[PDB]
Amino acid sequence: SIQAEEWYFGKLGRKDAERQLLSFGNPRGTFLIRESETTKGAYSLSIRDWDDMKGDHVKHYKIRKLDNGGYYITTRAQFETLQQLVQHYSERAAGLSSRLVVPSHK
Amino acid sequence: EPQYEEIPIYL
Repeated sequence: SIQAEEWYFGKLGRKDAERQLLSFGNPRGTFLIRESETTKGAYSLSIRDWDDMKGDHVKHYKIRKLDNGGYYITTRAQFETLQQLVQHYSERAAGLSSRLVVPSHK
Repeated sequence: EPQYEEIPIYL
């Protein structure tokens, strides 16, 4: 039961993530997570980034996972779980445009 | 048709 309410929602896709952040949720710099329906069932890291020239928006970072145990959105860095990686990304982005949720859903 | 941004690492 990771944060289940900050940088990870559960088994969501990229369509619900884009309308989940823009449709009442948080400002930019908010990176949530969710299971990617692109592969058998990988993970994901949606992001919120509004702009002063079009409106709000939302990107995504498909998260992968080593069979040996290594959660990594980019092969440059993996971890043991999503709570442990949200722990490391909490202090750093890891390489993506922005790190996990910046503010606090609270 | 990109489905996700993959952090690169080339020169």
